[PDB]
Amino acid sequence: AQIFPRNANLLSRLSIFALVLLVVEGILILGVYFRSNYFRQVNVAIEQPVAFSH
Amino acid sequence: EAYLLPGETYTSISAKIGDVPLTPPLKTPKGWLAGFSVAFFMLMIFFVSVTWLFIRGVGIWGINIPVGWGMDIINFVWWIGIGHAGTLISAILLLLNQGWRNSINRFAEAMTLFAVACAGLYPILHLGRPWLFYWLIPYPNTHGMWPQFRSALAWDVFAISTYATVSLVFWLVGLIPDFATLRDRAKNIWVKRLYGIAALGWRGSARHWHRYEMASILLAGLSTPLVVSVHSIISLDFAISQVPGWQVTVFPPYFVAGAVFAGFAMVLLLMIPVRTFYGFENYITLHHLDVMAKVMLTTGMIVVYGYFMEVFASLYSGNEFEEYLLYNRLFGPSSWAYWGLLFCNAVAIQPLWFKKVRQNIPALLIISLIVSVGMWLERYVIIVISLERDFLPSSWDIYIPTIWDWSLYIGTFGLFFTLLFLFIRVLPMINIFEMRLFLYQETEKAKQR
Amino acid sequence: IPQLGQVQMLGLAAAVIGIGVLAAGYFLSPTSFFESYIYGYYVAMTIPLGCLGFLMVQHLTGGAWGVTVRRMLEAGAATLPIMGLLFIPIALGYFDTYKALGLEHPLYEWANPEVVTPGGAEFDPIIAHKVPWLSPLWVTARIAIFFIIWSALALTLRAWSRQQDAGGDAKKLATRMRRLSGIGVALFVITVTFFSFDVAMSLDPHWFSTIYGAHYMANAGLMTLAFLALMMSRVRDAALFREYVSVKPIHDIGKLIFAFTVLWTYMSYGQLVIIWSGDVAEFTPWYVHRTQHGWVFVALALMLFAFALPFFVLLFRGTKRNLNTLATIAGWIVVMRFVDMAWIILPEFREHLWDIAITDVAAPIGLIGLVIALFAANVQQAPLLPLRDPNMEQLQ
Amino acid sequence: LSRLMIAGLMVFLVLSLVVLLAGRL
Amino acid sequence: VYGVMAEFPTPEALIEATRKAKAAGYTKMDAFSPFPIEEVIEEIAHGDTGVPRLVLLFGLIGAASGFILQYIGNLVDYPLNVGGRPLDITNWPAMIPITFESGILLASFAAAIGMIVLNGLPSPYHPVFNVPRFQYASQDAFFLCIEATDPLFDRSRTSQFLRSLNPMQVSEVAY
Amino acid sequence: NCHRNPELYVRPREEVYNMDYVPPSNQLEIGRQLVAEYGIMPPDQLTNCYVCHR
Amino acid sequence: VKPVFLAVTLTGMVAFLLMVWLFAFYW
Amino acid sequence: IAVVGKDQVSRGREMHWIRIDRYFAGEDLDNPSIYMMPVNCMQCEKAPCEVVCPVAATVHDYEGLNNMVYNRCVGTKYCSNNCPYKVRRFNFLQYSDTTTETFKLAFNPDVTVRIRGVMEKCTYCVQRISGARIAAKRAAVQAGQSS
Ligand code: HEC
Ligand code: HEC
Ligand code: SF4
Ligand code: F3S
Repeated sequence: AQIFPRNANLLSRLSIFALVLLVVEGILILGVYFRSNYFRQVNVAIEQPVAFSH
Repeated sequence: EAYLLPGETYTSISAKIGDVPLTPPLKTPKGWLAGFSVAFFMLMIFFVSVTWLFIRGVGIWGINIPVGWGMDIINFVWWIGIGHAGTLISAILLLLNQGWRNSINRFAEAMTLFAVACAGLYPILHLGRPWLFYWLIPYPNTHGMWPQFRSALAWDVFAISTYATVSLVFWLVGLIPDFATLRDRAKNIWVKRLYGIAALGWRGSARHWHRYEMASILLAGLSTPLVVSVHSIISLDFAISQVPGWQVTVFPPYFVAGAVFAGFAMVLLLMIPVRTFYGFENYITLHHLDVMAKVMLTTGMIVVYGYFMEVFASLYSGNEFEEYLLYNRLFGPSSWAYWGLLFCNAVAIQPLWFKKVRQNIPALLIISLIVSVGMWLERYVIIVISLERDFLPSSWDIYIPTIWDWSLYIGTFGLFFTLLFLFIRVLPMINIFEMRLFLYQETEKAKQR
Repeated sequence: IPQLGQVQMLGLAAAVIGIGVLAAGYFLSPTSFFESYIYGYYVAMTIPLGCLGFLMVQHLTGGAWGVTVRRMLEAGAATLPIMGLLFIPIALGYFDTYKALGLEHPLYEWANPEVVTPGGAEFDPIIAHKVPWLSPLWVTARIAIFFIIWSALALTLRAWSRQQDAGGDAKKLATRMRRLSGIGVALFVITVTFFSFDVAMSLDPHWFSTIYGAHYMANAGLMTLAFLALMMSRVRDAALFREYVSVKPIHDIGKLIFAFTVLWTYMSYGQLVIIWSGDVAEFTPWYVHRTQHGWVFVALALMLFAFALPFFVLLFRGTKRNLNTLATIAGWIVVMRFVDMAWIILPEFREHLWDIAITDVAAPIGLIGLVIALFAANVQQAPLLPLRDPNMEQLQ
Repeated sequence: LSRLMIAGLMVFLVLSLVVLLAGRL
Repeated sequence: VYGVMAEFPTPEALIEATRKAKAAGYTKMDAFSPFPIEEVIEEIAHGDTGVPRLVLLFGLIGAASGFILQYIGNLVDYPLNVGGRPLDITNWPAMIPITFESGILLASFAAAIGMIVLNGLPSPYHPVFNVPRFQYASQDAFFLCIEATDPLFDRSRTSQFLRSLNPMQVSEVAY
Repeated sequence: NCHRNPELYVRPREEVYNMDYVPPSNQLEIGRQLVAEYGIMPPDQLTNCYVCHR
Repeated sequence: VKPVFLAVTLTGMVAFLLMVWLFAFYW
Repeated sequence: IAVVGKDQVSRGREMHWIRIDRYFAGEDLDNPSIYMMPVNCMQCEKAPCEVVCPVAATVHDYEGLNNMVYNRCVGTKYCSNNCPYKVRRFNFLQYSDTTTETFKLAFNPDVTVRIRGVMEKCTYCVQRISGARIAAKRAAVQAGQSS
């Protein structure tokens, strides 16, 4: 009550919670990128110079 | 002698330790600016050294095929050993109920965190493929590969990580009450709310000090075997190998004693100017320096005991390789480091036995400097000399360090001192609530006569 | 005081029983007598040496636990000269007294003329390489010099502690003992390390360990700490403890027992992992014999009964504050310490768990009984807790 | 408060399911 | 409405004042001091902190997790033979360090986080701070407060009881 | 995955053609028999590093 | 209080399912 | 195997998987008997170089061979300090040629060309062992023997 509003007690705890979620989301995004079909070029029909149809 | 001399008051401790921080930026003393300028210059030397090491490679050092570990490991063991004494002061003395840890635990622990931060770069810098350091960490990968966990470098990764994290959370727990005292004296509104969220709104009260004291007791009781096991693992990395000079069974305690030896030397070297510059002669008295030099002398004697055990082992066994190890140390091409070892950490530590020398400040500064040089020479003798001449005589060569690993050394000194100068500028360098509690305890003791 | 007399009578009865069955085993077999007497001397030496070391350590760093058992540490350390006379039988073994007393071959390998002399029938170059150092004259001289140092330190400290009860306790008789303990600590570390090298490690001249000896100091420290906790529980109502001793010294000694238990486990594991991972053939035969012919079961029992069980029990704030519970744990620790020394010394002789004879159990009890009897006589000689001591204020 | 924490959880669950779908897109 | 304040000047006065209360029967009272008094602490907060049980639980989990990770990783999932070292439980050497370090980490984290959570420490705002001289509470200026949650709920009598005790200043702390 | 558990993916030598061929319902029994008949080595060797990397 | 303990519990298992999916049955 | 300069050999960074050692021994030492001895990887069944690499880049093979995998080495250089015979060579810098086209044409396509920061040692010419094993397995299944 000296230098802080009343809502800060809730915000501070919520901020710590939000921080943990953001950290977990960061690792998640990292792993999804290194296993995606764009990074590994999976299910991507690479265009050939002569357009050969198997 | 007494550990707290004058008739200090709780407000005397609060104002005297709080006046070092919270000083307006335009009122910063010129000595801090000169020291920070020197530390920043050496930090730029560090940046140039690391940049060139990344661009060219670890081949810029003097490491070769026989000596695959040079100063990139010596400076690592030296730095990681510097923080053992501060961890002992901030944790072991808390369990021992020693009253001379109240005025130096904050600065010492800060030295541990900064020394661990400096030592944490060599395991990445010396890698040769540094960006793959995370392969030593058990992480989910697209391959299915695990670290070996039977090598000592895997133990080393887990040890440094645990040591750094536990020392950081213990330091922050100890800083919380000082954060509260700072946000109570911060005056300015935006200097407040910064220490306020750092103090987490401490509101120093009962039902809170009880859990604080018990958690601090548990944390110190846990961090004591932590730092012991850390330096024991930094000893195991050489002791696990088959190198004649490296497979020595007394390495774990010898390394622990040597770490706290060099740590007390660095702490005395860095706390004497801190004591004599700020008006802290009432808190860091001469009895502090006396007992610290006594602990340093005891650890140095344990190191000399380790020297004798190595010599007895070389003379006791009939192995050609232990005998040649002793001969290569005594009269080899690198015998200069062994002679400097024997002069520094064995002859120069003897004057600490007496009382007049133990109460002299310049003698303590010179002895601490000589001890630090001898500790670097001891790590050199253990690693380089033993690695130069192995079992096959054809695989013998000499190790000559280059300029870049030296540049990394001075650079690590600059980063260490930059972090220390920032710490003494922002945060209080002496734990305040522990000092006023010590004053209250001395008042109660004088009441009971 | 009456409890101390009962302990003295029990120690005398255990000593005379052990000596009697030891003499019976000697008449049945003269060699096995000396083989067990070495182990008994090694295990009984831990109480006086650990008492002297802890006395000098608590003098350097004064505390409440140090003032609580200062007189008990002095009484335990004052038994060292009698222990030196008890070394005479072992010295007779490795001297020319063999071929008499029933010893066909000398008690130690480095004392057999067929081994250390070049051109002998059993010449071993590794053992003979140490022929000037490992000699009966040199070993006896080193042992006698160590005993002169130990007896001089213990008797001088005890004499100064007795004089402290007369006058001048603040200016002198407290700083003098501190400085003597300061130099004595380094002296005691060197002497005990080489004593452990000479008596026990020299049984197999093919193997050496640098950490060894320091393992012996931590082992002797744990034994004398559990012994102090037992004797504190015995004399807890001597009208001197009741008025000057609280639960804080008992809690500190319990914490010291816990710290020395994890310290001993840390040293033993350190030696094991260093020898295990580096599979050098010059250090492997030691851990081969201790893991063979059933000796592995002894090591596993030490791993659990002497580490995990004490570590978890003493982890709690209780069981160390209560003197009764701490004494019960100390008794289990003492029993385990006996087995640990058996695991280190007995394999060299018996080479089988079943080959362990009755004398291997007789000698430890027979010699510790004499140690307890002399300790009880020395503690009844003088009053406990030196009232005239500047550190006595730490008990308030 | 549990309401805000559950709300922040449902947001993290939605964001992650979108990221997981974008990986196998 | 939250409570009343005392602002006792010396630490010994806070001890005596807290002992004057409780005897009166006032409960749910807390005392604020710059340093742990160790005398007020035993009067109003005697019992288990709750930190130890968290440390032991997480520490044993940490040690078990480290041993399980090593055994599964190198002796089950991918059984690599390295230097002829055993792939059985006979590889129990070289599994102690990782296990020990993992247990210490979890136990230490639990103690620090537990002290914060158990105390409800993340509280930047508290009604107590509204009292003007509580800014000086960190520099001397010891305090004592009786909350409205006290069953007595005396209000003015509580202020008068605090006035009977010797206060530098009595204040009515509000939300 | 195949090197450690080849019973699930082995086929009875109709690989060049029979793109329409699909694993039979009793693939485990047929797979174990095919591994024994063709002498597919156990996972101890097939998981070695030098089988692939050199 | 008890509500937020349940909230930080559901948050934890949510993350585990998320993470376990990515590092196991994802590819 | 790459070719380093004279400057890199002066610092003891020659890359050779096999070496011959002469030892000039005997009386006089001015008319000495010369003893030539070839040394490569001994392929130790209990290889001390494998119990020290934290990333498991050096393991043992089913056939008793010592597998040294380049793409896993992080370069701790500990695998060499524990080698009693010192038969492991490290790419302290970038030694393999990249720009010259003719040198790229000389490389053997069955062996990876090492980059900076990895270790090398004698592999019993594993490319020939793998080729013979594959040929033996293929000849065994084509005849229906599973031998
Ligand atoms: C024996 C224990 C090993 C070791 C030490 C490594 N492998 Fe493998 N590997 C195989 C394939 C097809 C790849 C390509 C992966 C991809 O493209 O995503 C790999 C890759 C690796 C790596 C990663 C290299 C890098 O990221 O730079 C590593 C570190 C590695 N390997 C080491 C194939 C196999 C295989 C099946 C035939 C087996 C068995 C191994 N590898 C074994 C090992
Ligand atoms: C299942 C469809 C498989 C996939 C996916 C991969 N491999 Fe394999 N491999 C498979 C079989 C049935 C065999 C025969 C085993 C035997 O003992 O005959 C193999 C074997 C190999 C070999 C040769 C074995 C040897 O001893 O030299 C190699 C070199 C090999 N496999 C490599 C390899 C690589 C690199 C793969 C990923 C791209 C891979 N295989 C996948 C079945 C299957
Ligand atoms: S690299 Fe050295 S230690 Fe390893 S297998 Fe080859 S010779 Fe043996
Ligand atoms: S230590 Fe290992 S990481 Fe490479 S340098 Fe040796 S194979």
